[PDB]
Amino acid sequence: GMTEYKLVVVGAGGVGKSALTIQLIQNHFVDEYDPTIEDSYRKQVVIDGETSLLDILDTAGEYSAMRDQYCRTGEGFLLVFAINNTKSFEDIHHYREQIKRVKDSEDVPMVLVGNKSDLPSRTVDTKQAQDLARSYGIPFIETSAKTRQGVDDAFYTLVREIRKHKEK
Ligand SMILES: Nc1nc2c(ncn2[C@@H]2O[C@H](COP(=O)(O)OP(=O)(O)O)[C@@H](O)[C@H]2O)c(=O)[nH]1
Ligand SMILES: *SCCCNC(=O)c1cnn(-c2ccc(OC)cc2)c1C(F)(F)F
Ligand SMILES: [Mg+2]
Repeated sequence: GMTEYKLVVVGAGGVGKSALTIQLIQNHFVDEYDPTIEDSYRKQVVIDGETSLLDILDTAGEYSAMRDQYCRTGEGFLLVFAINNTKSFEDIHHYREQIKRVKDSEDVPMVLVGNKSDLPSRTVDTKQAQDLARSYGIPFIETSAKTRQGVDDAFYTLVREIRKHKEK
């Protein structure tokens, strides 16, 4: 059989939300994608042997109508920052707090994603990010949309978090 999952990719503009999404759906790094495009994209993958239809909202900086739909009904959220942009890391909590204010339950599947791991000019270190993730009770995954490192882990881990929540 199959299962469908509604995922929402959030975070500051310029962190690589579109690049991560396009790696997952098209299997390559697209380095120029209009920063203002906010849209949903469907992709079928196989996760732990199960056909999984992912319905992914890639959010822009600006806020489209779909955004409220997917905030309301979204089953899991990728909180994305870039490891070379401290401001994007500091923005994470605003997004997490808003998701929590919208939802009824406090147990909302989320993964913290630190993107652009290929760049040498790091300003947020993995210890800082793991400490934030631990304070939220969620996984931290380091990614490079450019090389694909960690990208599949980030999305598949989020699906696994959703599955755990659905079992309750
Ligand atoms: N080096 C590197 N550049 C990236 C990575 N992900 C995104 N970019 C670049 O970062 C900028 C913003 O990416 P984009 O996908 O448009 O971010 P969004 O605004 O979060 O959707 C673009 O210039 C991308 O080429 C990455 O993992 N590594
Ligand atoms: S699914 C819920 C998320 C959708 N996006 C927002 O709600 C949003 C848009 N802008 N912000 C935001 C950014 C920075 C800030 O302080 C510097 C406050 C708000 C958000 C929010 F973070 F609230 F989610
Ligand atoms: Mg984008």
